[PDB]
Amino acid sequence: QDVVNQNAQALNTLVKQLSSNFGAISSVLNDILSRLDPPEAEVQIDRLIT
Amino acid sequence: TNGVGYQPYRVVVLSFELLHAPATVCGPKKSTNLVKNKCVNFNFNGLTGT
Repeated sequence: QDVVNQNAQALNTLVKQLSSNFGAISSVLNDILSRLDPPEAEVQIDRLIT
Repeated sequence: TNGVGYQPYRVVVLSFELLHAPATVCGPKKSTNLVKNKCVNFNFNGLTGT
């Protein structure tokens, strides 16, 4: 049961990570794409990617 | 008589928050018929996604 639980936990952490801003003004790519244009979005995109 | 920098400016500001609930303040994007069971783009009240 240990190993199964461990993998479950790891994957859950991994996926949950997605919903964090990391200092970007959002947590959704398509969002920033909608409300922002390249010369100013690229920085938020970079933050998120890192 | 003073400079333009010393002339009064009629100034405004548009504060508006984002992404809580389906609002009632947004643009003239024209709705269209719904269709199901085909993975397609969408935009519901602002919420995008595929």
